[PDB]
Amino acid sequence: VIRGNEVSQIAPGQTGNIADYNYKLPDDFTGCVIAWNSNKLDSKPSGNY
Amino acid sequence: ALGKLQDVVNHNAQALNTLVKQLSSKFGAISSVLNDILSRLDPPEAEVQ
Repeated sequence: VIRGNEVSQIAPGQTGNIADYNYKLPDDFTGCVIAWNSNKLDSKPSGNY
Repeated sequence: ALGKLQDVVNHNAQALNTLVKQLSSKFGAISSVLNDILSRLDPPEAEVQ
């Protein structure tokens, strides 16, 4: 699970804080990236931490 | 009198000079320096350059 703006960072060759320190993709990566909104299940009014 | 031999020497030097000169050609890329391309760009676009 990541932020809305960080979906671009889940790609080969992207510089992102999550890209450098959390999940790294190889340059020659083959496969598919799937991103969908999870506001209904992965959010809380008080703050889901 | 000795133009023919000198011409051959000239051609060889000129050919080498041209080949060396060709290293300074962008060839449709942002820069002619490989180190600059690696330093400034990520591998997916650096590979293209």
